[PDB]
Amino acid sequence: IQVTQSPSSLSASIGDTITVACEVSQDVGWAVNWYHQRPGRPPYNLIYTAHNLAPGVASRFRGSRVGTYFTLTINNLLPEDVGTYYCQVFDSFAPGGTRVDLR
Amino acid sequence: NLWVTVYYGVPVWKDAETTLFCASDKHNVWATHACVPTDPNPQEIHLENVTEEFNMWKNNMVEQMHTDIISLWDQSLKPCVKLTPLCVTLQCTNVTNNITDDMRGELKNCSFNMTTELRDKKQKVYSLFYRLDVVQINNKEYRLINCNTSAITQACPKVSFEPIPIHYCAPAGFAILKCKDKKFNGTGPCPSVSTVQCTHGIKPVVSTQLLLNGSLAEEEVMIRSENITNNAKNILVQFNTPVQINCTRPNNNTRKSIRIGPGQAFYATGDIIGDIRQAHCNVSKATWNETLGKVVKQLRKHFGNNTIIRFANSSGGDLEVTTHSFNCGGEFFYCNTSGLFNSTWISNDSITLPCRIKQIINMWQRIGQAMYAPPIQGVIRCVSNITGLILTRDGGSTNSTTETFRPGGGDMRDNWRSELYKYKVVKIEPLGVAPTRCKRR
Amino acid sequence: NLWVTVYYGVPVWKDAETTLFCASDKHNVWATHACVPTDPNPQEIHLENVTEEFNMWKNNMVEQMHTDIISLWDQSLKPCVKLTPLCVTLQCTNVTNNITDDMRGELKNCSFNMTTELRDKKQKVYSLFYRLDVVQINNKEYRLINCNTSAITQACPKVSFEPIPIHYCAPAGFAILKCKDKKFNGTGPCPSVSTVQCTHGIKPVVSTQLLLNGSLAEEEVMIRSENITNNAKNILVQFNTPVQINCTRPNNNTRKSIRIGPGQAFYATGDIIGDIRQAHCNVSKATWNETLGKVVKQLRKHFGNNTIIRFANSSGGDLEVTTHSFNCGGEFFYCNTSGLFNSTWISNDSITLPCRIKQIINMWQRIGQAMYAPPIQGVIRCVSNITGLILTRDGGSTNSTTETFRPGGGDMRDNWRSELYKYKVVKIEPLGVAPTRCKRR
Amino acid sequence: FLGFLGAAGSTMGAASMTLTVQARNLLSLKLTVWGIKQLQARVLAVERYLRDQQLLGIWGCSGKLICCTNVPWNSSWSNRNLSEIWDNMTWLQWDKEISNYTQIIYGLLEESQNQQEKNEQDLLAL
Amino acid sequence: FLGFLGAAGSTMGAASMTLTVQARNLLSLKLTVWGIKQLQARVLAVERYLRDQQLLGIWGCSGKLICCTNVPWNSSWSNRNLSEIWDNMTWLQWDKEISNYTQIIYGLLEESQNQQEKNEQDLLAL
Amino acid sequence: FLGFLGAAGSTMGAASMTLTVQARNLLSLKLTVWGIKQLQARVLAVERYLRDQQLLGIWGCSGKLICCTNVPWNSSWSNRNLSEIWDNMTWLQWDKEISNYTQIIYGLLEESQNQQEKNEQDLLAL
Ligand SMILES: *[C@@H]1O[C@H](CO)[C@@H](O[C@@H]2O[C@H](CO)[C@@H](O[C@@H]3O[C@H](CO)[C@@H](O)[C@H](O)[C@@H]3O)[C@H](O)[C@H]2NC(C)=O)[C@H](O)[C@H]1NC(C)=O
Ligand SMILES: *[C@@H]1O[C@H](CO)[C@@H](O[C@@H]2O[C@H](CO)[C@@H](O[C@@H]3O[C@H](CO)[C@@H](O)[C@H](O)[C@@H]3O)[C@H](O)[C@H]2NC(C)=O)[C@H](O)[C@H]1NC(C)=O
Ligand SMILES: *[C@@H]1O[C@H](CO)[C@@H](O[C@@H]2O[C@H](CO)[C@@H](O)[C@H](O)[C@H]2NC(C)=O)[C@H](O)[C@H]1NC(C)=O
Ligand SMILES: *[C@@H]1O[C@H](CO)[C@@H](O[C@@H]2O[C@H](CO)[C@@H](O)[C@H](O)[C@H]2NC(C)=O)[C@H](O)[C@H]1NC(C)=O
Ligand SMILES: *[C@@H]1O[C@H](CO)[C@@H](O[C@@H]2O[C@H](CO)[C@@H](O)[C@H](O)[C@H]2NC(C)=O)[C@H](O)[C@H]1NC(C)=O
Ligand SMILES: *[C@@H]1O[C@H](CO)[C@@H](O[C@@H]2O[C@H](CO)[C@@H](O)[C@H](O)[C@H]2NC(C)=O)[C@H](O)[C@H]1NC(C)=O
Ligand SMILES: *[C@@H]1O[C@H](CO)[C@@H](O[C@@H]2O[C@H](CO)[C@@H](O)[C@H](O)[C@H]2NC(C)=O)[C@H](O)[C@H]1NC(C)=O
Ligand SMILES: *[C@@H]1O[C@H](CO)[C@@H](O[C@@H]2O[C@H](CO)[C@@H](O)[C@H](O)[C@H]2NC(C)=O)[C@H](O)[C@H]1NC(C)=O
Ligand SMILES: *[C@@H]1O[C@H](CO)[C@@H](O[C@@H]2O[C@H](CO)[C@@H](O)[C@H](O)[C@H]2NC(C)=O)[C@H](O)[C@H]1NC(C)=O
Ligand SMILES: *[C@@H]1O[C@H](CO)[C@@H](O[C@@H]2O[C@H](CO)[C@@H](O)[C@H](O)[C@H]2NC(C)=O)[C@H](O)[C@H]1NC(C)=O
Ligand SMILES: *[C@@H]1O[C@H](CO)[C@@H](O[C@@H]2O[C@H](CO)[C@@H](O)[C@H](O)[C@H]2NC(C)=O)[C@H](O)[C@H]1NC(C)=O
Ligand SMILES: *[C@@H]1O[C@H](CO)[C@@H](O[C@@H]2O[C@H](CO)[C@@H](O)[C@H](O)[C@H]2NC(C)=O)[C@H](O)[C@H]1NC(C)=O
Ligand SMILES: *[C@@H]1O[C@H](CO)[C@@H](O)[C@H](O)[C@H]1NC(C)=O
Ligand SMILES: *[C@@H]1O[C@H](CO)[C@@H](O)[C@H](O)[C@H]1NC(C)=O
Ligand SMILES: *[C@@H]1O[C@H](CO)[C@@H](O)[C@H](O)[C@H]1NC(C)=O
Ligand SMILES: *[C@@H]1O[C@H](CO)[C@@H](O)[C@H](O)[C@H]1NC(C)=O
Ligand SMILES: *[C@@H]1O[C@H](CO)[C@@H](O)[C@H](O)[C@H]1NC(C)=O
Ligand SMILES: *[C@@H]1O[C@H](CO)[C@@H](O)[C@H](O)[C@H]1NC(C)=O
Ligand SMILES: *[C@@H]1O[C@H](CO)[C@@H](O)[C@H](O)[C@H]1NC(C)=O
Ligand SMILES: *[C@@H]1O[C@H](CO)[C@@H](O)[C@H](O)[C@H]1NC(C)=O
Ligand SMILES: *[C@@H]1O[C@H](CO)[C@@H](O)[C@H](O)[C@H]1NC(C)=O
Ligand SMILES: *[C@@H]1O[C@H](CO)[C@@H](O)[C@H](O)[C@H]1NC(C)=O
Ligand SMILES: *[C@@H]1O[C@H](CO)[C@@H](O)[C@H](O)[C@H]1NC(C)=O
Ligand SMILES: *[C@@H]1O[C@H](CO)[C@@H](O)[C@H](O)[C@H]1NC(C)=O
Ligand SMILES: *[C@@H]1O[C@H](CO)[C@@H](O)[C@H](O)[C@H]1NC(C)=O
Ligand SMILES: *[C@@H]1O[C@H](CO)[C@@H](O)[C@H](O)[C@H]1NC(C)=O
Ligand SMILES: *[C@@H]1O[C@H](CO)[C@@H](O)[C@H](O)[C@H]1NC(C)=O
Ligand SMILES: *[C@@H]1O[C@H](CO)[C@@H](O)[C@H](O)[C@H]1NC(C)=O
Ligand SMILES: *[C@@H]1O[C@H](CO)[C@@H](O)[C@H](O)[C@H]1NC(C)=O
Ligand SMILES: *[C@@H]1O[C@H](CO)[C@@H](O)[C@H](O)[C@H]1NC(C)=O
Ligand SMILES: *[C@@H]1O[C@H](CO)[C@@H](O)[C@H](O)[C@H]1NC(C)=O
Ligand SMILES: *[C@@H]1O[C@H](CO)[C@@H](O)[C@H](O)[C@H]1NC(C)=O
Repeated sequence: IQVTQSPSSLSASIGDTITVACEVSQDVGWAVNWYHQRPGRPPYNLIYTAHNLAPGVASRFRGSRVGTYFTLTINNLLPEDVGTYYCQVFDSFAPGGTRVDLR
Repeated sequence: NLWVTVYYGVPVWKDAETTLFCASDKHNVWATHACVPTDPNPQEIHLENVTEEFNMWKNNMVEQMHTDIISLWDQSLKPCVKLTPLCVTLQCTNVTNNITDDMRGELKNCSFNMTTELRDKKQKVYSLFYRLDVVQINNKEYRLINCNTSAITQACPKVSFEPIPIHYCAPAGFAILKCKDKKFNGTGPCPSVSTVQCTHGIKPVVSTQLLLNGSLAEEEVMIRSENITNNAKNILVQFNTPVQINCTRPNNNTRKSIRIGPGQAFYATGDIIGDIRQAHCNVSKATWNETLGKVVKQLRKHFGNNTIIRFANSSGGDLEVTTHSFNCGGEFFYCNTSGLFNSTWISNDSITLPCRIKQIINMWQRIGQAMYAPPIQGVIRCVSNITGLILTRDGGSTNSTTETFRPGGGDMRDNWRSELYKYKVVKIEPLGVAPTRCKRR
Repeated sequence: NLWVTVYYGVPVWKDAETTLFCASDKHNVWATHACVPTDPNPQEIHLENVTEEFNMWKNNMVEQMHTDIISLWDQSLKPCVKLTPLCVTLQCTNVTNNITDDMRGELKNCSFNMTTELRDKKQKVYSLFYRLDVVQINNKEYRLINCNTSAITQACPKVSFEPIPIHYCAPAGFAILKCKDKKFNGTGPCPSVSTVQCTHGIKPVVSTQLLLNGSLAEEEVMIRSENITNNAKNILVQFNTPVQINCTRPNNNTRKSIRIGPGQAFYATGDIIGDIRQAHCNVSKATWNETLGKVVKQLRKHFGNNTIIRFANSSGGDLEVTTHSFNCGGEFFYCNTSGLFNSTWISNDSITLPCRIKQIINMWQRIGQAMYAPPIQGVIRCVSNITGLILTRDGGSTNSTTETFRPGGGDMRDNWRSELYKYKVVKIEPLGVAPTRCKRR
Repeated sequence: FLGFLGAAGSTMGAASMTLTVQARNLLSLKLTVWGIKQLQARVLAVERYLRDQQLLGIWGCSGKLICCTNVPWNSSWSNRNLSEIWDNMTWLQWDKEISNYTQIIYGLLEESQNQQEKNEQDLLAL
Repeated sequence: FLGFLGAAGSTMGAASMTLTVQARNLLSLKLTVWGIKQLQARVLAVERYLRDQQLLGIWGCSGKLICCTNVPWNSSWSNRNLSEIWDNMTWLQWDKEISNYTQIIYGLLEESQNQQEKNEQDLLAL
Repeated sequence: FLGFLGAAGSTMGAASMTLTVQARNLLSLKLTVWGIKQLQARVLAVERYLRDQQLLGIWGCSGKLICCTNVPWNSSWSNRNLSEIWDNMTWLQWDKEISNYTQIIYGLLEESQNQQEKNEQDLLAL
C-alpha cells in the first residue's frame, strides 16, 4: 500500500499550531503510527494507533483520522520539535518525510 | 398505565470469559481420563432469527486452550526421569554401515561414561543420537545441544502423545454458540447461530506449516485472516477436501534401556537392524495440485483476478518453522516441505518430502527445561490428513502483482484457532425487566 | 378425585458413591490433625422397620479409603531426605560379637564411602544393616537391596506410624448406614439398620496374616467370605474375644546420625549395647488354642460337621505374605507364625514366633519408590490384639474331607474390609410425590 | 422426635409429620488430601441442596415442605387405595414403584406451574 | 418445545411462554489442571445462580418465573408501544436498549418491596 | 441511605427500615496460596448465605425480609416494654441478651410452621 505525506517541508515560529498529513491508498483502520527523528538522532515513537500518545510524549501532540486521511496536529510549537516526521503503515514508509524547522 | 415486571430465565446472553472444563468420550499426555465423560448424545439447538457477532482473534478460547495444553504438557513430565547425567562428554563416530546417500552423517554413534546403579561405580555405554541433537565441542567430542541452555527430563515412554479429541464444556449458566454459516470468514455477523452444550472433537495436533487431522470446510476452501492487507497476520487456510499424507521412519529402531541410577532408566538408541533410510512424507502429486488450484482460485478473490500467485518455501528461522514438524507415533518429525510450495500460477505420482528426526524437543520454547523423546521400537508409520495451511504473505514493491505466499506457523495458537474458529463463549443473563399491565396485588 | 402433592425432606435414600472426609478426636503419617475435629457426642439414630441390603465386597468405602491411605503414605514421604547416595558399594562383615545361635548372619557390619557436607571431600563411615536389606554382589561387597530397581527415600524420623483412629464422615445430604445386626453374615439384607453421621474409630493398621487392634465381633466368631465355595477368595475371620500378642525387639539399638549433605541426615544403626537376640512375638498357647477351637467350630457350618479342618502355615511367596508383617513403634516386623497354623482338628505356656526385621520397606508395591525406616532407639515392645485372620482355603480331591486353610493377605483391602464391613454410603433424595385430596388454589 | 431419618420405616403420614428433621440436615485449610476431600464434599453438598431447592422452585413450591399442584394423577403410575398407601406403606417402597414415571411428573409440574402463573398475571393485569 | 435458548430469536410473548427451559439449565477428583478447572467452573456456576436468586428474592419474587411489582414506568427508559414491544421485538434488543437504566430499576424494586412488606406488617398487626 | 451496617448503632425501627442494604452484601486462577484462599473464602460465603436462607425457608419466611409467625413470646426471654425495645435499643444488645434462648425459639418456629402447613393441607383438601 502506497503512503504519501504533505507538505514536504514547513517552517513555523515558536508556539504556532501546525499539522501534517499522511494519506493512505487503502483502508488501514487506525494503524498509522507516527515517528519523529531529531537531526543526528535515532527516531522514536510519537503516536501509535494514530491517536494514542507514546510514553513520554507531551499531551501537546494529537493525531486524528478522517477516513483514509490522517493528520498529526502540533500545538504551541517548541524548539525541540525541529526535525523530520514519518508516518508508518505496516511495512510502508512515506518517501522523504516532512521536515519541520524554526522560522 | 404501565408497570415493570421481572422475568426469570429470559434468553439473553452477553460476551464473557470463563474457565472451560474438558470432556472426552493407556495414559495420555493430555489427561483425557481426568475429563468428565461426555454425554453419548450431544444436545444442539438451532437459534432461528439470531444474528451474533463472532471473532476468532478476540476469542478467549484460543488463549485458554493454549494455556491448558501448555499446563498438561508441563504436568506430564513431572513424574518422569530427569536426564541430568547425560550432560557428559561424548565420543561420537559417524555410522557408515548400510546407509544411503542421504544418511551420510545424520546419525552419530556416541559412547560415553555413565553412572550405574552403584554411585561410586561407573559404566561405558553407547547410543545413537541424530546429528541435530549433538553439537561438536571445539573421533571428536560432542555433547547434547541442551547442555548449555537447559536441563531435559525424559518423556515417560508409557504416555502416548497421540491426540485424543477433547470437548471444552462451559459451566452452568454459560453457553457455547456455534456458527453454522458455511461461508463464515471468521469476522462479522454469523446469520445462522446454533447453541451447543460444548464443542465437537478437538484434537490438539502439534504442527507448524500443515494442519494435520483437522476439521474440513463444508463447501469451499476458505481464506481467514485478521487484516489480509497487513502482510504479517498468518492466513489460515481450511481445506474442503482432505489431502492424505503418508510417512514413516524406515529404520528398524531398537530401544536399549540404560540404568543411570536408582529406579531411573534412560532409553537409548541401539543398533538398527538392516539398512538405514530417510524418513520421508508422501503427498499425492495430483491431489496436492488440485488442492493448490482450489486454494489459489479462492485466494484470487481477496486480491484480484489478474494477480500472479506464487508459492515459495519458508524463508528461514528455527528448524520448526522452516520445516513441517509434527509428532507421529511418539516421534517428532521435521519435514523439508520445499516440493509442495514451489509452483507459480498465472490467470499415481507422489511428492517425497525428506524429513529429519530430532529427539531433544523443546516445545513452547520454555527457558530451562526441554524434552528427550524416547525412541520408538519398530518402524513407525502414520496416515494423516492435510486439512489446512498457514501461509505468510511477503510485502511487494507496489509495482508487481506477483503475490508470494510462504508457509508460516510456530505460533501454535494459529494452528489451534482453525478448530475453535466457529465457536464463542457467552454468559446467560436470565433476569429481564419489561413494562406490562400487571401490578403487584 | 386425586392430585399429586410434592414433599420435601422425605426419608428416601439410594445407594451412591461419594467422597468421604476425615474426622479424628507429634505429627503423624495420616495427618489426622488435618481431619476435622469430630463431635464429642456422635449422633447415632436407630432406623427400625427398615431392611437394607448390604455388601462389603462391592462397597466403595474400602477402595476409597485404600486410595486415601496410599495418598497419605506418599504425601508424608515427600518432605523427607532422599537417600540416593546410599546406593554405593558396601563392605560388610559378620556381626559375631555377643550374638546367639539364631542371630548368626542376620546382621551385617557394612562400612562405605559416603559424601559429606563439603561436596569434594568424601567420608568413610560404618553402619549396621539387616541381612534382608543388603544383597551380595557377584570381606564381600554388598549393596542396598533396592538400589537397582527403586529409589530409596528415608522416612522422616519425627513422624510416627502409630495408627490414630480416623472417622470417615460423609458430606451433607449423604448418610452412613450402620448394620447393627450382630449376626450379619457379610451380605444380604440387614434387618436391624441404623444411621450415623459417620463411622467409629477406624485404625488403619497394617498387617497381612493376623488382624491387629481391630474391632471384635459382639457375640461369636464370624466367617465372612464372598463365594466361600471359591477357593481363591480370602476368608475374613473376626474374633469375638481378643488374643493378646506381645512383640518386642530385644536389641538396644543406637541411632547414629550420618550427614550426607546440606541439611540432609541419614540415620544409621550404631553398635548394639549388650547381647543381640532375636526379635519375637508371644501368643498364649491356651488362648490361641481356644480361639482356634471357636474358629473351627464356626467354620464347620459352611462345610459340614464330619469334615477335617487343618491349619498349615502360609505357602510360598514374598516375605510380607509368607510371614505376619506389621509395624511396631516405627519398626516393621516379619514374623514366622508357623506355630500358630500348625495343628489339625477332628470331629502359662506361650508360643514364641521368631520374627525378622527389615528397614527397606516397599508398601503398596509402588514401582520406583521405596522407604527406608529409620532405626528406633531403645528396646521396642508392642502389646496388640489379634482380632482377625486372613485364611485362604485350598482345593482338594473329591475323596478328601480334609479342608486345609492357610494364612493369606497382601491385599490390604482385605485387611481393611473387616472394619468397614458393617457400614454403607447412601444418598438422600428428599423429593417425593404422593397422591392427596388437596388441589392447589 | 426421632431424629434424622428417624421415621424412615414409618408409615406415610407419620413420616410426613416430621419432614423438618430430615429437611434441616441437607446443608449441614491447605491443599492436603484431607483438605481437598473436605472441599469437594462441601461443594457437592451445597450443589445437591441447590439442585433440590431449584427443582422445588420451578414447581412454585419454594419454602413449603408439603405443597399441592394442579396436575391429575394418571392411574397408570399407581392405582393403589389411599388408605393402604398412607397407613400401610413406607416412603422407600413408594419411591421404588414410581422411579420410572418421575420425569414426566416433573415435566407436568413445570408446565402446570408456568401456565398457572401466566393465568395469574393475566388476572392481575386485565 | 425448542430447548435451551430455543426462543432466543422469537418474539417477547413466545419467549416468555417458555421461560422454564432456560431457567432449569442455570445450575446443571484430584488437584489436576482439569480437576481444578472443573471445580472452579462448578463454583462459578453455583455462585452465579445464587446471585440471580438473591436478586429475585430482594424484590419479593422468589419462586416466581414471571413476577410483577409496584414501581411505575418512568417512560424515559423506553416509550415504545406495548404491541410493538411484545409482538415485534426480542429480548436481546430489549436488554440492549435498557442496559444503562438497570441499576435504578433494581433500586426502585428494592425500595418498593421493602415498603410494601413494612405496610403489610403494619396492617397485619394493628 | 447510609450503607452496609449503616444503622448498626441506630434504634430498632431505623435499623428495620433499611434491612435490604445489609441483605445484599451477604453474597457479594491457579492453585496458589492467594488462589486457594480466595476459593475457600468464596465457598464459605456461599454456605454462610445458604444456611441463613435454609433457616428462613424452614420457618415459611423465604423471600420476606420481615416475617411474622405464630409463636407466642414466653416473656422469660425478655419482659422489656415494646416502646423501650423499639426506640431505645440497638440490635447488638438485643442479640446479646437472647444469645441462649435462640435455639428453642428456632425450634418453636420450625414446629409451628410445619403444623401450620399441614393444617393448610387439610383445608385445601377436604
Ligand atoms: C491422524 O489420525 C490418524 C488416524 O487415527 C493417525 O494414524 C494413527 O497413528 C497412530 C500412531 O501410533 C497409529 O497407532 C499405531 O497403530 C499400530 C497398529 O498395529 C500399533 O501397533 C501401534 O502400537 C500404534 O498404536 C495408528 O495405527 C494410526 N492409524 C489409525 C487408524 O489410528 C495419525 O497418527 C494422526 N496424525 C498424527 C499427526 O498423529
Ligand atoms: C495396637 O495398639 C497398641 C495400643 O494402642 C499399640 O501399643 C502401643 O505402641 C506404641 C508404639 O508402637 C507405644 O508408644 C510408645 O511408648 C513408648 C514407651 O512408653 C514410648 O517411649 C514411645 O515414644 C511411644 O510413645 C504405646 O506405649 C503402646 N501402648 C501400649 C503398650 O499400651 C500397638 O503398637 C498397636 N499395634 C500395632 C500398631 O501393630
Ligand atoms: C482422514 O480422511 C479420511 C478420508 O480420506 C477420513 O475417512 C472418511 O472420509 C469420508 C469422506 O468425507 C468421511 O465421510 C468419513 O466420515 C471418514 N471416516 C470417518 C471414520 O470419519 C478420515 O476420517 C479422516 N481422519 C481424520 C479427519 O482424523
Ligand atoms: C485492520 O486492523 C485494525 C486493527 O485494529 C482494524 O481496526 C479496528 O477495526 C474494528 C472493526 O470493527 C473497529 O471496531 C476498531 O475500532 C478498529 N480499531 C483500530 C485500532 O483500527 C481494521 O478495521 C482492520 N482493517 C483492515 C483493512 O483489515
Ligand atoms: C513414499 O513414496 C515412495 C515413492 O514415491 C516410496 O518409495 C518406494 O517404496 C517402494 C516400496 O513400497 C520401493 O520398492 C521403492 O524402491 C521406493 N522408491 C521408489 C523411488 O519407488 C515409499 O515407500 C513411500 N513411503 C510410504 C508409502 O510410507
Ligand atoms: C497412503 O497410504 C494409503 C494406504 O495406507 C494409500 O491408500 C491405498 O491406495 C492404493 C492405490 O490407490 C490402493 O490400492 C489401496 O487399497 C489403498 N489402501 C488403503 C486405502 O488402505 C494411499 O494411496 C497413500 N497415499 C499416498 C499419497 O501415498
Ligand atoms: C528454499 O528453496 C531454496 C532453493 O530451492 C533453498 O536454497 C538452497 O539452500 C541450500 C542450503 O541448505 C543451498 O545449499 C542451496 O544452494 C540453495 N539453493 C538456491 C539458493 O538456489 C532454501 O534453502 C530453501 N529453504 C528452506 C527449505 O527452508
Ligand atoms: C529442502 O529441499 C530443497 C529442494 O529439494 C533442498 O535444496 C537443494 O539442496 C541441495 C543440497 O542439499 C542442492 O544441491 C540443490 O541445488 C538444492 N535445490 C534443489 C532444487 O534441489 C534443500 O537442501 C532441502 N533441505 C533444506 C534443509 O532446505
Ligand atoms: C516371650 O516368652 C518367652 C518365654 O516363652 C520369654 O523368654 C524369657 O524371657 C525372660 C526375660 O523376661 C528370660 O529370663 C527367660 O530366660 C526367657 N526364656 C526363654 C528365652 O526361654 C520372652 O521374654 C517373652 N517375650 C516378651 C514377653 O516380650
Ligand atoms: C503380654 O504382656 C503383658 C504385660 O507385659 C502381660 O500382662 C501381664 O500378665 C501377667 C501374667 O503373666 C500378670 O501377672 C500381669 O498382671 C499382667 N499385666 C498387665 C499390665 O496386663 C501379658 O500376660 C503378656 N501376654 C503374653 C501372651 O505374653
Ligand atoms: C511350613 O512348614 C513347612 C514344614 O514344617 C516348612 O518347610 C520347611 O522349609 C524350610 C525352608 O526354610 C526347609 O529348610 C525345611 O526342610 C522345610 N521342612 C519340611 C519341608 O518339612 C515351611 O517353610 C513352612 N512355611 C514357612 C512360610 O515357613
Ligand atoms: C518358620 O518356622 C518353621 C518352624 O519353626 C521353620 O521350619 C523349620 O526350619 C528349620 C531351619 O532350617 C528346620 O531345621 C526345621 O526342620 C523346620 N521345621 C520345623 C518343624 O522346625 C521355618 O524354616 C521358618 N521359616 C523361615 C525361617 O523362613
Ligand atoms: C557403535 O559403536 C559400538 C562400539 O562402541 C558398536 O558396538 C556398534 O556396533 C556401533 N553401532 C553402529 C556402527 O551402528
Ligand atoms: C562425519 O560427519 C560429519 C558431519 O556431522 C562430517 O563433517 C565428517 O566429515 C564425517 N566424517 C567422516 C565421514 O569420516
Ligand atoms: C571414560 O573415562 C575414561 C577415563 O579416562 C576415558 O579414558 C574414556 O575416554 C571415557 N569415555 C568416554 C568419554 O566416552
Ligand atoms: C551453546 O553452545 C552453542 C554451540 O555449541 C552456542 O552456539 C550457544 O551460543 C551456546 N549457548 C549458551 C552459551 O548459552
Ligand atoms: C467477512 O465477511 C464480513 C461480512 O460483513 C465482512 O465485513 C468482512 O470484511 C469479511 N472478512 C474478510 C476477512 O474478508
Ligand atoms: C524390526 O526388527 C525386528 C527384530 O528386532 C523384527 O521382528 C521386525 O519384523 C522388524 N520390522 C520390520 C518392519 O522389518
Ligand atoms: C499442476 O497444475 C498446473 C496448472 O496450470 C500445471 O501447470 C502443473 O504442471 C501441474 N503440476 C503437476 C501436474 O504436477
Ligand atoms: C521447483 O520447481 C523448479 C521448476 O519449477 C524445479 O526445477 C525444482 O526442482 C523444484 N523443486 C523441487 C521439486 O524441490
Ligand atoms: C557371614 O554372614 C553370611 C550371612 O549372609 C554367612 O553366610 C557367612 O557364612 C558369614 N561368614 C562368616 C565368616 O561368619
Ligand atoms: C563394625 O565395624 C567397625 C569398624 O569398621 C567397628 O568399629 C564396630 O565396632 C563394628 N561393629 C560391630 C562388630 O558390631
Ligand atoms: C573408599 O574408597 C577407597 C579408595 O580406594 C577404598 O580403598 C575403600 O575401600 C573405599 N571404602 C569402601 C568401599 O567402603
Ligand atoms: C536387581 O538385582 C536383583 C539382585 O538379585 C536381581 O534379581 C534383579 O533382577 C535386578 N533388577 C534389575 C537388574 O532390573
Ligand atoms: C447370608 O444370609 C443371606 C440371607 O438371605 C443368604 O441369602 C446368603 O446366602 C448368606 N451368605 C452366606 C451364608 O455366605
Ligand atoms: C484389647 O483387648 C482388651 C480386652 O481384653 C481391651 O481392653 C483393649 O482395649 C484391646 N485393645 C485394643 C482394641 O487396642
Ligand atoms: C539401652 O542403652 C542405654 C544407654 O545407651 C541405657 O540407658 C538403657 O537403659 C538401655 N536399655 C535397656 C533396655 O537396657
Ligand atoms: C486345644 O484344646 C483341645 C480341647 O481343650 C485339646 O483337645 C487340644 O489338644 C488342644 N491343643 C493344643 C495345641 O493345646
Ligand atoms: C507342627 O505340628 C507338628 C505336630 O504337632 C509338630 O511336630 C511341629 O513341630 C509343628 N511345627 C512347628 C511347631 O513349627
Ligand atoms: C414399625 O412397625 C410397627 C408394626 O408394624 C409399628 O407399630 C411401628 O410404629 C413401626 N415403626 C415406626 C417408627 O413407625
Ligand atoms: C423468525 O422470524 C419469522 C418472521 O418474523 C417468524 O415467523 C419466526 O417464527 C421466527 N422464528 C421463531 C423461532 O419464532
Ligand atoms: C446516635 O444516637 C443519637 C441519640 O442517642 C441519635 O439521635 C442518632 O440518630 C444515633 N445515630 C444514628 C446514626 O442513628
